Amino acid sequence: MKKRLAYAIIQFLHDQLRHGGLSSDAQESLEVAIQCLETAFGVTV
Amino acid sequence: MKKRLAYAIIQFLHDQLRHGGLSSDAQESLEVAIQCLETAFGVTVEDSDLAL
Ligand SMILES: [Cl-]
Repeated sequence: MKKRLAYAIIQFLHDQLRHGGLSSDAQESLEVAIQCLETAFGVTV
Repeated sequence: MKKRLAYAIIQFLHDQLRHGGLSSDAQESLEVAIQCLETAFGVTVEDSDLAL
């Protein structure tokens, strides 16, 4: 498992929610993706 | 998010699903995360019929 790269991506995606200015529909899917990724890689932000 | 980066990210995740040594639970979560990112960022890698 490439844990550090996955963790970097998880941090980046969290930031997209807070500073990324995405659309509502993209935000809904992204929120789900982040929850799933934290389970997949065993690391949270 | 830049489309090029989104694509690279999803490709990395697909590779982790096949080679990351994740638990069964983690693999399922990863498969769903892929669906979600494809929808969120408007690019496809795995293209599952399951993606909503
Ligand atoms: Cl496959």
